[PDB]
Amino acid sequence: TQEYLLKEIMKLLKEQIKLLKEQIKMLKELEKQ
Amino acid sequence: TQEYLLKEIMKLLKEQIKLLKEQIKMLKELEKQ
Amino acid sequence: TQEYLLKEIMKLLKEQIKLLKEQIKMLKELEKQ
Amino acid sequence: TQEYLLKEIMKLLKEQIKLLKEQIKMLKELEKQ
Amino acid sequence: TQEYLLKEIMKLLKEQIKLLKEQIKMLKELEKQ
Repeated sequence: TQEYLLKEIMKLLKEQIKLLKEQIKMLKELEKQ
Repeated sequence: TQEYLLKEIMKLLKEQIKLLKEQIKMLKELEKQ
Repeated sequence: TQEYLLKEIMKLLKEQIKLLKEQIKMLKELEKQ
Repeated sequence: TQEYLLKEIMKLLKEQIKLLKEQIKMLKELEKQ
Repeated sequence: TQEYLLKEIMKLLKEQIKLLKEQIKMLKELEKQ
């Protein structure tokens, strides 16, 4: 069960990484303005 | 208890993800401007 | 020890959440401008 | 080793906290402009 | 297996930190504007 949960945590962390990348992309758009 | 706590950690990560999404929404509002 | 450290981790994640909420509030201030 | 690795994870979380505080300071600088 | 997953989690956290640093770099660029 701990392995299962640690893998679930890894998925959540990956989701956060994806969101952070999206923020960066938005910041880039703001810089272009 | 360790499984229980890992599940509590997952809940917190989910909150953070929700908050990251809200940041993105706000950045999009800034970009409109 | 593991229970103790997982609870410490939960404390750090709650601090992060707090900070993310503060970031959202600052983005709303920028939006007002 | 489990204790050691959870402590390493805490160090990384603290580094994230430090960075989030830095972002907040920056947003405050943007708010002044 | 658990040690391996904790290490994989550490790699994700490091990646988040790298992204957070990129965000700060972008904010500094915005501050120059």
